[PDB]
This record gives sequence, structure tokens and C-alpha cells, in this order.
Amino acid sequence: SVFVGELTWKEYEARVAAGDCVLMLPVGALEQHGHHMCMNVDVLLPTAVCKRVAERIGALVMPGLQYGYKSQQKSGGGNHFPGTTSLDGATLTGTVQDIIRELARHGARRLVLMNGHYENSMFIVEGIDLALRELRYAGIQDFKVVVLSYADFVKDPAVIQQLYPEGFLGWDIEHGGVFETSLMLALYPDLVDLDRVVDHPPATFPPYDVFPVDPARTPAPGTLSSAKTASREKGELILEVCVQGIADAIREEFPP
Amino acid sequence: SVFVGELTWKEYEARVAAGDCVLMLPVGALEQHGHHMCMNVDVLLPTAVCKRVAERIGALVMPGLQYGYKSQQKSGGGNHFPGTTSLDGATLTGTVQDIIRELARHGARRLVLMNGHYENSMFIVEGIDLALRELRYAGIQDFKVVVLSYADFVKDPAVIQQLYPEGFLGWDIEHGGVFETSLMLALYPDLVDLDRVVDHPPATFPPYDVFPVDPARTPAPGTLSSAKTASREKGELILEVCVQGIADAIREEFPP
Amino acid sequence: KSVFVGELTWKEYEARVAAGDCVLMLPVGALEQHGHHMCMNVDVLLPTAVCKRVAERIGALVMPGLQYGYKSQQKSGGGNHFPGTTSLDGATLTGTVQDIIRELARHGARRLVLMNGHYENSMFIVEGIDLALRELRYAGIQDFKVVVLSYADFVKDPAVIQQLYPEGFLGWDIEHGGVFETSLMLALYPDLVDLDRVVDHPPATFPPYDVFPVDPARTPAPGTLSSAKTASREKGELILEVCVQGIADAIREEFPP
Amino acid sequence: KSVFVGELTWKEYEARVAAGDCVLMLPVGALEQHGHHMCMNVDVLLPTAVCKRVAERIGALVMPGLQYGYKSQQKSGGGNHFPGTTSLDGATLTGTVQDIIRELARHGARRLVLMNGHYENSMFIVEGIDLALRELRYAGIQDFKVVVLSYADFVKDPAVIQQLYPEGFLGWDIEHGGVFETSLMLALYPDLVDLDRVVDHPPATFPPYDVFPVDPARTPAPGTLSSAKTASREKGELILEVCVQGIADAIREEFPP
Amino acid sequence: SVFVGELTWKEYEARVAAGDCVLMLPVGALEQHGHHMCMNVDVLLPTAVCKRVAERIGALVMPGLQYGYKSQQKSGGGNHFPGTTSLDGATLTGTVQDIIRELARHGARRLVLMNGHYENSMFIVEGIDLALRELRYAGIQDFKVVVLSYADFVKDPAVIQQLYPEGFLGWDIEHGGVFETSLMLALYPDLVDLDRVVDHPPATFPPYDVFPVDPARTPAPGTLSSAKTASREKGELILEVCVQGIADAIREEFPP
Amino acid sequence: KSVFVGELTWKEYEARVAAGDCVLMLPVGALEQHGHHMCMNVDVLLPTAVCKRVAERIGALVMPGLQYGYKSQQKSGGGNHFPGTTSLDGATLTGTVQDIIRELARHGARRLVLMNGHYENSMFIVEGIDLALRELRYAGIQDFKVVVLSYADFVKDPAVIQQLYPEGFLGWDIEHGGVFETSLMLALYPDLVDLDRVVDHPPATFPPYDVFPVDPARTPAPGTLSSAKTASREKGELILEVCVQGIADAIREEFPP
Ligand SMILES: [Cl-]
Ligand SMILES: [Cl-]
Ligand SMILES: [Cl-]
Ligand SMILES: [Cl-]
Ligand SMILES: [Cl-]
Ligand SMILES: [Cl-]
Ligand SMILES: [Mn+2]
Ligand SMILES: [Mn+2]
Ligand SMILES: [Mn+2]
Ligand SMILES: [Mn+2]
Ligand SMILES: [Mn+2]
Ligand SMILES: [Mn+2]
Ligand SMILES: [Zn+2]
Ligand SMILES: [Zn+2]
Ligand SMILES: [Zn+2]
Ligand SMILES: [Zn+2]
Ligand SMILES: [Zn+2]
Ligand SMILES: [Zn+2]
Repeated sequence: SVFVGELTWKEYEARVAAGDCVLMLPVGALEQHGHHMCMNVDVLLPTAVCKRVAERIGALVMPGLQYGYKSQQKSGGGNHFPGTTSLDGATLTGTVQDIIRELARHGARRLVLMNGHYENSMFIVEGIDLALRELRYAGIQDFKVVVLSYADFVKDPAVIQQLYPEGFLGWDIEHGGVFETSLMLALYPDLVDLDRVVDHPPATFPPYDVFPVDPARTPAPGTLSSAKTASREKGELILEVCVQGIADAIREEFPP
Repeated sequence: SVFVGELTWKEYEARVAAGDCVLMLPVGALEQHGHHMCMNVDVLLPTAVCKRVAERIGALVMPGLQYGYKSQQKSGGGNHFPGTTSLDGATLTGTVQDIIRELARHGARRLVLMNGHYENSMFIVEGIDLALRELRYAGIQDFKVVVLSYADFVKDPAVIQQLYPEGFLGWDIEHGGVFETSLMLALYPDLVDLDRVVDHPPATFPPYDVFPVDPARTPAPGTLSSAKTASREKGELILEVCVQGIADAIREEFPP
Repeated sequence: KSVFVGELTWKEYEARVAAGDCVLMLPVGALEQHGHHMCMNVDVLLPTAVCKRVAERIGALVMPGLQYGYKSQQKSGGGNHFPGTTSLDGATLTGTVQDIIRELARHGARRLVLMNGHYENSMFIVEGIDLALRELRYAGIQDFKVVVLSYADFVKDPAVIQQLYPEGFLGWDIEHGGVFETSLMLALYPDLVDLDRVVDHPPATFPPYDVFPVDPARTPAPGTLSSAKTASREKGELILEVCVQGIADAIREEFPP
Repeated sequence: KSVFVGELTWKEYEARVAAGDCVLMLPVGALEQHGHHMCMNVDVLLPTAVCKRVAERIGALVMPGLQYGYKSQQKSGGGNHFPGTTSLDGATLTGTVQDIIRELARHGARRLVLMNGHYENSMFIVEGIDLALRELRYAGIQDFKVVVLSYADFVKDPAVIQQLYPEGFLGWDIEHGGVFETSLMLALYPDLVDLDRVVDHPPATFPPYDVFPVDPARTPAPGTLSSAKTASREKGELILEVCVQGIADAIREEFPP
Repeated sequence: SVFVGELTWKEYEARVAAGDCVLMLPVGALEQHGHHMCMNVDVLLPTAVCKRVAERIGALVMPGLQYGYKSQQKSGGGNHFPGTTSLDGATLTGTVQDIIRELARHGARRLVLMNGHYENSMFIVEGIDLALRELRYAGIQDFKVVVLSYADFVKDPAVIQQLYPEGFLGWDIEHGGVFETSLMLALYPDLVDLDRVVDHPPATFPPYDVFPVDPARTPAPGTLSSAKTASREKGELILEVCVQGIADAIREEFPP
Repeated sequence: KSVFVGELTWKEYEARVAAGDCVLMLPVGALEQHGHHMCMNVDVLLPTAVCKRVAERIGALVMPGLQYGYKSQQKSGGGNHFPGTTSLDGATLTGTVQDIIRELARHGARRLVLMNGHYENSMFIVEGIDLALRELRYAGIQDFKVVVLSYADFVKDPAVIQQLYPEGFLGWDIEHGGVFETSLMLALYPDLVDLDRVVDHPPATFPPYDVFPVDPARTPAPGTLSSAKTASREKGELILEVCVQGIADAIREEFPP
């Protein structure tokens, strides 16, 4: 298995002892994803991508973080929806920091954090900085971290053309839209109910944000764009592009 | 499915709207469990118990906490072992506190916290107290929490007898011993290999603790007692006992 | 007299809030390197200048700006390894925002516009707001409203972008110390900008991931992510009018008399 | 003169530490209800009295005790809903333990015994130690050693249990305000114990789970978890000698000259 | 007894049930006090004063805080001295905050905080503000706190004359000097050896502070002024003056 | 050239630190009411002005000032119940100071002068410094030195005092929005002062203790603790010159070439 959790401590110790061990940490969230998809999408997707990449490059995958930072209206619909269960920033920051401290204790020095929930980004960044700060105080400066959001590897114009034959309207409205729904149809079809999709026009917002979050400014379903045209085939394409691109990036930063 | 993560937010909203919704949260850890068992045992076991209890009483199960508090020598072998990845107390406390705050926001009011890692206990308690303090400030006083360790439900002398026909040495040395291994043999056979079990005598300690933790005071394999006598049969018995007991406890504290 | 709260007596401020619909504006910046051609307080100067003009136009007041912001990030501000840049931890910034909101609510104020001028501050500003509003709710206050925005987001009109980038726009991701901020500085604080010192390097490009510890070799030596060679006072005057008008209208909309 | 650090001049204390193998002891207690028959500072008085005698016997010193501990839990101390009980949040207790260790390390001390007298303090004491040692490590100090113990854990000999509970021992989980602490108090602080006020109720029993908010009905009205009717100063004298001897030996073993 | 710690919870409950109960909290420190006195002086003195005041007005005294904030050169000699054991500001602030929260829970509403260590001042103030802020959230606005340093009640020129016939040189030098030593000689003579007093000239400093603290800027003995002219007689005067002055202040702020 | 770090490019700042003898100054103020006759940013303006003049004379640089300080206290600033006053919690201010020192150390700076203009900030500034130095020590840095001072403490000479308060001096404990500060302002920011609004009330007095919640009735209505009627530009100019000279010498003394 490539999952650290499924290994004995002796097996893990041996992999790290090899001195070239790469660890991967999926960071997700329990967040509403429309009327047509389950709420653990942000955990399922980065974990599935990590699994495949780890199998290609000989890396291991740590248990993913099940809860992420508060959903923001313009990216995830807003933290007023039921189901969505969010952590405070200090909590998420602290979790990332603690794990890095422990991995360094094990002797590990290479970590890939794969985020699947946009709002997690900066707290993940602070967790890394605080951890690296401590490691320096402890005389350690060779711990390297690569942070990435799997979707960012889908930029090829040709690929976008395939995924959005009618035209691409941007990633800003991709919450429970074509992209994630397609990936889910290719990985966890049983967790998708495409007939429940509400085909509303893409969400549009003014150049600012309002707090407390106003429910009226988010499409009723919770989605920011329609997944009506999502499909397994699209998911297949996305998965291949992401897996191959990420595998290459990791080989580049953590050369064998 | 009884798993909240697998439901759409609409489905979740409806279960909570019913007004009698009981939620269950498994709290585990990534911790060494000897030469013969995987490291995510503390998550897998309470999650499996929750699943079965939930199916019988009509409850829902939240994504489990994958990382818990620092392993202690007399209970989990010590936090010096490789693989074990632990959180600071404030981090675990904050995670529990944040989740409760959010569940209260959904309108949920009944929570069962099932601990699978002994060391988690007091930080789970502080997380609950801080959350309930906040809820009072918010005018909420009807949120009720039941906290339990699934193992505490195995007290029937007749059962202990069938489990330890050679005599019961206590629960203080069960880390990776007969109890957990038997459960794993019944639930996750592929994550256990009794052939690797190190049949050493039960671990014993003086009436005090020493820090920095001394590795010499913990059996080399990481286990506190031998799981040589573990069996699927024992696991099946343990499981049915815990499931039935916890289900009744919940029916008692959260009467329909 | 002045739109700045700091230049008012407590009696004057008190009277303005007594009006019942007084809008307060809070600039949130940073002390950060901005290439060889500009001073390091740009992120404070620009939003403060936009707030001043907007406040004057719609009758609002401006609170003292936050001089220090969150750690500079490589793909947005060059990186926190540069000297001069002086950054706060996330908890520190979040707490500052939270404290100020708590205090404004104590004054009786209920309308706040936070104008961020340093990209990296965004999420910590968001957390400060949420923690403050959470607290206000425990105190029985649910009518405090906050509008958060980055002034640059109001420059959307294609016709405006074409005038600013006649050779073609390449995205906002590489603007640190580039044409946009430099043009604004040329129009507002020409004394703090030396365009002759601009290093005309190609636009910074990055792979779809980030690396820590930050690698100095991945940021153009000058610290800028794009060349401000084509920056000008006229482009700055255009940006200012667009931002001021767009933001002033947004406030009238969200905070009507 | 005295074994208490607080009663020494800094010169005296300094001289003792200069010895190179000076052991320090820190009692960690609480202000908690202990039934109708005993005062509320029991958790401080007892470990402090045991520390005093142990310190005297082995040549160690005793630091001022922590007067406030973690929130009382129903199954161990009755619950934090009782009047009088004054508890600290976990972070507060953890931070106090951490600060003291940091300071002792600055004095040059490297041997500490933490004697807990309030069960609920346990894990927060543990975290204080870990955070302090983590910090000492960053400072290049890895020779600071800590021994943590609850004095009651040294009464293990069945022959002793038999004398204390001739009618049969029923576990330590119900001891709060029972035979054990009451006997020690009768031997150490007779003026602070009124055995005639004891409420002889049956041993408290609970299901295999905990409930929050704490339900007052699940704790005996007096606050005690078991009756101290059979307590006596003679039982207390026995307990004290067993603890003093056992702990003194443990310290000589872990902190030899 | 007037000490809360020596009462049973039933007795305490009864005194608070009266509705006019006044509580007193001594706040000291473990700090070096020259070659002639013990290090718990800042705990002993305020506690002694509280006892006598409490006896006269019918108040109760809470267990005192034994550890205070870091010693500052111009007030306590500096935190570079051995023996001195100080807490970080957040720790002291939180301790004060937690106690007030609990006293409020008991139903108490009148608190007198007697500081015996100058450096505690601002952290005590923050602890009080944070606690009162919290009480408001809970709906409590009738909790009142009086903060005072017993020394401030010795201002009468006549008394000053009697204490300093050779003229008073100010308070900013009264650390382990005449004032405190005189109180100790009268209250805890066994913890004072006047023959050890180092008769050095009053300490003086430039109009600024330096960090790291500079040892050479503090009189070698740790004292800021000689206590050679200290006496039991002076102590008795100080004591009675303070006890009386404070009792009157409390009667006024917490009118019977 | 400028003495303000904010107005310099990172290259100019880097060059000044590279010299190896660079001294930095950080003004720490507050947004606090100052009577009916002055603006609320006095505590930032004054220390900043003094820093500029001192910096110009000794060749030092001035960091952007902290605009928000600790909660106002009745006996010193009048109380935090006044509108306009916008205060931070202690941890927030402490962390701000701590973060800045950590960053300055990272730049290679090693000499810092913290000029406080708000009495209540004092102890939180001290804690920020201690936590930062503790941290630097873990990093292997022990050559970072900080000088903390309040410009008002350099005006003690009887010659000047007599000139400032010929009618008689009553101490500094009553100098909030009074003669000392108003005179400095009249000499530095006359437009932000209107002596015609000064409320000539008797010097404030309080019992030997504090009360919380703060009692408004114990603070003179205007918010001032002593009349500034006798304040003058002439007096301000005297103070300024005295402070600037004294501070410059103190710095020369602590941070010798
Ligand atoms: Cl997302
Ligand atoms: Cl376990
Ligand atoms: Cl920017
Ligand atoms: Cl106990
Ligand atoms: Cl003192
Ligand atoms: Cl002031
Ligand atoms: Mn998401
Ligand atoms: Mn475990
Ligand atoms: Mn920026
Ligand atoms: Mn207890
Ligand atoms: Mn003191
Ligand atoms: Mn002030
Ligand atoms: Zn998503
Ligand atoms: Zn286990
Ligand atoms: Zn910028
Ligand atoms: Zn007890
Ligand atoms: Zn003292
Ligand atoms: Zn002032």
C-alpha cells in the first residue's frame, strides 16, 4: 500500500530509512457541493490523485485532513450552509504545523501538500512557515515542502477545449461545477446524482465581499456553476492530466 | 449510507430538520501498533463501531479525526516511535471545539464522541467545555454530548473470560494486544499478520513517569502485551458486545 | 475638516458616528520590497490614498492604516526572504483586525470598509472579521456590516485594460511592482518613485506549485514580478479615477444613507 | 534551614543548585470541593506535605505549589458545577507548568519532580512538560529530566490495602473525598477535617460513558464519590509512610547523587 | 477562618449565598529579595494584609498566586537572578481571567485583587478586562473589581517621617528595602536576617531600559536600597496603616 | 534623503544595514482621545516627530509607527470607555512587537530603539521584546540590543521644569492632554490643536486603587487629566529640543560607533 496508515511502523521506518522517501498529505474539507454531489468531495479528489501519483513515483500518502477552513461565498458558496463543517484558521494552521514537526522527527524531509479546498491555502502556508521556523531553531534546514492544488495542472488550452467545448468561463465559478463533478463521475460515480443538478446561470459577483455572508448572493443550490455537461469522459481526461503533470513536478523537486 | 461525508447537504439538512438527529464523531490517531498491525488502528476501529451502531439506531457518522494527541509510554508505547504522528493538545482541543460550534450552527444538538486513542481523552474534554461555554454565550444550552471509549463496554466477566481464558491482565497493557488485534482480524484481516507478532511478556512500569521518554522502558516491538492469542472469533464477540452496548447507551441518553 | 479619524478630536468623531449611518474605512497594507524603483510602503500609501478620495466623495471617515501585513509570498510579492520587508504572523494580523472591529462596535459604529493593498493579507483579514462578528453576536450585536475589497479589483473594463496595456495584458498575478502600482505611485507620490531604476526583465513565470523554504532563485533579482517600464502618471490617473468611482458607488450601494 | 524554596534567600537557593545534583519538587494541586467534612485546599495540602517530608528525607527542595488546577470532572472529582471549586482552563495550567520549567532551567537546575494531587491535572501537566522540553531542546539543553507522579499510586501492597480497606477495597475511581484523602488529612491537618459531617452514602457508580453538560444528578449531593466514615489518623499515618518511603526511593533511583 | 481554602464548599456556599460576600485575591511572585530575606516576600505580605483586613470587614481570602510576571531591573532587580521564577504575561493574564470566570459562576460579584509584585499590574488588568468582557457575553454586568497595592496606602507625611526620619528617597527603590523588611521583621522575623543586609547606596538608572537586561546595572545583592534602618516597630506602623486604609476603601467601594 | 524606512527602496535599506552599524527606531503610539482641543493620534505623532529629529542627527532610520496601542487606563489616559479611542488586546500588541523584532533580526539589524508615546503600552512592549529575544536565542542570536524609552522621561532637569511649570509642577501622573503634550503639538502640528477648546479644570485626583468596570464619573468630562491652558509653542519648542538632545546622547551611549 502507498497509504502510511495501512503500513506497520517497521515498514514506514524502513521506507524513511531509505533516505529518499516522499510523503504526501491531502488537505480537504467537509463542505456542501450542491444538490447532486456528496460533501466530502474535497477530501476524496486530492486523496485519489495522491494515490495514483504515489504509485507512479514510489511515494507514501498520509491520512488526509477531513476538515478545512471556512467556506467563502465567492469560492465555496459560503459558511452558512448546513453540512459544511469548518475549522478556525489557527486550528488548521496548527494541524499542518504539528504534522510537519512530527514528520521531521521521523527523519522525513520531503513533503507534498495537496490541497483540495481553495480556502485552505494561506493557513496551510502559515502552518508550513511556523513549522520550518521551529526546525531551524532545532538545527534543521533541509526539510522541503511542495504545496499545490491539483486543478492548477489543467491549463493546456487543448484540454480546456475538450472540457469546455462551449467555452471556458474561468475557475472562479468551479465549485460543484463541471470540473469536480466530472472527476467524481470517473472516480466515485455512486456519490453523484446528476439528475439533481440545478442548471442555473454562472454565479456573478461585484468586485468586493460582504460580511456577515448574505445567503441571497449565492445560488440557492450552493453551486457556483452548472454541472449539467459533466461526464466520466471529462473526468478521465482531467485525472490523466493531473496525475501525469503532478508526478513530473514531484520528480523535478524531489529527484531520485 | 450512515456517513455524513457521503450525503449531499440537502440530505443532511433533512435528517437534522427531523429534529432527532444523532451524530457520531470518531476520534483516532496515527500511531505505531507493533510489528503485526497497521498504524491507523485507532481510526479504523472506532469508525467501524460507529458505522454499525449508526445503522441500528438511525444515526449519522462524521468524518473521523485522523490525528490525535501524543502517544504516552504507559498507554501507547511513547511518542518517540517512527510513524506515530501526533498533535499538540491545543490543536486537538481546538478541532473538537470547532466541530461542535459548527454542528450547533447546523441545528444539530446530539453528539456522540467515540474515542479510540486513550491519550485523546482530556483534550476532547476541554474541546467540549470550551464549545459549550461559547454556546451558552450564544444562548444555546440544549446541546448534549456523550463521550465514550468503545472498549469500556466490554465488562461482562463472562465475555472477559471468553476473551482471556488464561486470565485478564488489565486494560493498561492492551496497546496492540489481544483486544485490538482480534477486532482487526474480524474487521480488516488484510491489515494484520499474526506471524509477525512478538510474543513478549506483559509490560510493567514503576508508579511514576519519566520525561524525556526513555525508549528502554517500552517493549522493542511497541506493543505492551502479546496478541498471539488474538482471533477473528474474539473480534466478532468484542464487536457485537460493543455495538449492542453503545446502541443501548445512546437510546438511553438520546431517547427517540 | 479632514476625513482621517486620527486628525479629529474625540468629540468630532463622536458627533459623526452619532449621525447613525457613518461609514468607516480601514486601509490594510504592508512594509514590503517593491523593486529597485519604488519605496517599501507602497501597500500602505495606495489604499490610504484611495480611501482618502473615496471617503471625501461619499462622506466617510478613514482610520489609521495597518503598516505591517502578512508574510510576502513568492508568486505574489516576491518572497519574505528580501530585506526591508517586515511581516507579521497570521495570528497577529487577524487579532489586530478583530480588535479594531470590536472597538469600533463599542463606539456605536456599524459600517466598515476594509481596503486591502497587500494580496497576502486577504485570508487573515477574513478570519479577523469572522472572529469579531462571532464575538459581536455573543454580545447581542448582529447589525455590524463589513465590506472587504482590494482596490485593484475595480479595474475590469476591457477598454480600460487596453489603454493600460496596449501591447496586451498578461494577468494580475505578475503585477507586483509592475505597471499598475507604479503608475498609481507616479500620479500620487512621484517623489517616492524613480522609474529610471526599473529593471526591464521578462514577466516572471512559475510552475503550478509552490516551494518552501522560499527559493530566492525563482524570483527576479530586482524583486518585481514584471517590468514597470511602460508605467506612467497618466495611466495612474486613469486607474485612480476608475477605482475611486467604482468603490464610491459600491459603498453607496451597500451603505445607503 | 527549610526545604521550601520560598523561605530561602536567593543566595541560599543558588548555593544548593550549585551543588550540581539538586532535586526540586513542585506540588500541583487545586481548589476543589471535598464534601461536607473537609476544606477545599486538600489537593494542595497533601502533595505539599508529602513533598516536604520526602524533600527533608532525601535533601531536595520544594517549590511553591500550584493552588489552582484543571476543571473537576464528574467521575473523579464530582464535577465543575460545585460552588467553591475554582478551575483553570487547560491552556492556563499547561502554560504555568511550561513557564516554571523554563525558569528552573535558567537557574541551572536539571532535576524536577512534579507531584500531582488532583487527578484532572495529569494530561495538562504532561503537555506543559513536553512543550518546555521541546523549547529547552531548541536552546541546546537536553539534560533536564522530569519525574511525574501522583502520590496515591505508591500504595500498591495488598497488605497495605487490606489495613486501609478491611471490608474490601472498591477501586480508586471513587476515592474523591473518601477514606484515602480523609485519613491523610486526619493525620496531617486535623483542624481542617470534621469527620462528624461525613455523609455515609453508597459508592458512586456510573455507566461506561461521560455526559456534558455535567448532570448534577449523577454525583452524590455531598460531592464525595465514596464515604470516608471509616477514615482515621492511623490509616493516614500508614499511607504517609508508604508514600514518603516509596517516592523517596524512586527519586534516589532516578536522581542519584 | 477567613481563608477560602480552609473552608468546606458548604461553608463557602453559605457565605456567598448571603449576597454581600467580598473576596480577596493575593497576587505575588517568587522573586529574589537580597541576601537578608526569603524569596516569597511578595506572596507573604499581601496575604498577611488580606487576612487582617478580611478579619475586620468579614471578607474571605482566596489562595494566593505564587508566581508573578518577569522581574524588571528598575523595580525588582531583573529576571537574570536565580531563584526568581516568573511566568509569561499570557499565563498570568489567563490565570486571573480563569479565576474571575469561576467566581462569577459561584455567584460572587465583589473582588479585591491585592498585588504584592509591581510587575504584575498590567497583566492583572488585562486578565480582568478579558474576564469582564466574557461576563457581558454571558449577561453579567454586576461583577466589580478593586485592584490595589497595599503600599499605596502609606502616604501620610507623618508616617513617612516616622519611617524615614533621614528623608524618604522615593518608592522606585523600595525592593528589599526598609518598607518590606520592616513588614517582614514584624510578620515573619524567622524569614529575615537583618545582619545580612548589604548597606549600599540607593540604586539609580538612566531614563531608559535596556534588553537583554544588563546585570552590572543592578546592585550586586539584588536590593535597590539598603534596609539597615528597618525594624519591627516600623513594620507594625506600616501594617496598621495599610490594614486600616484598605478596610475603609473596601467599605466604600463595596458598601454594606 | 529620508530617515523613514518606509520611504526607502529595499536596496537603499539593505545598503544601510550592510554598513553594520545601523540603528533603527520604532515609534509606538495609539489612537486615543486627547480632550476637546487635540486630535486623537497624538501618541503616534509626537514620538514619530522626536524619532525623525533624533534619527537625522545620529544617522538612524525610523520604522513605520504602530498606530494602535493598549487599552487606555483611567489614571493615565482617561479610560477606554471614550469613543474614538481604539485599543488592542495585550497579546495583539505584544505579538506585533515580537514579529517586527524577529523580522529586523532576519534583515541583519541588531540595534533597536523603541520609543513609546502611550504609557499603557509599556509592559506589553516589554513582553514582546522578551519573547523575541528568547526566540533569537534559540536561533543562535544574542547580539540584538533594544533600548526602550519614553521621550517624556528626558525632561527632568529643574531648569526646564521651572520654565514649563513656573506656576508650579504637579507631576506627570496628570499629564494627559495637558501642558506637556499640547505644547509639543502647538510646535509640531498647530493645525491639529485648538487651545480655545481647552477645558481649564482642576487636576484630576483618584483614591489609592483602581475600579473595574471603569467608572466614567472618575474622569474629567473632557477626558483630560489636567488643563492645557498654559500650553504654548514656546514651551513645546523647549521640550522638543531637550528630548531630542537627551535621547540622541542616550543612543550614542548605548550604541557606540
Ligand atoms: Cl474547491
Ligand atoms: Cl488505545
Ligand atoms: Cl500587492
Ligand atoms: Cl483527587
Ligand atoms: Cl515589589
Ligand atoms: Cl500618554
Ligand atoms: Mn472547497
Ligand atoms: Mn492509541
Ligand atoms: Mn504586497
Ligand atoms: Mn481533585
Ligand atoms: Mn516584586
Ligand atoms: Mn496615551
Ligand atoms: Zn470542492
Ligand atoms: Zn490503539
Ligand atoms: Zn504592492
Ligand atoms: Zn482530592
Ligand atoms: Zn518585593
Ligand atoms: Zn497622549
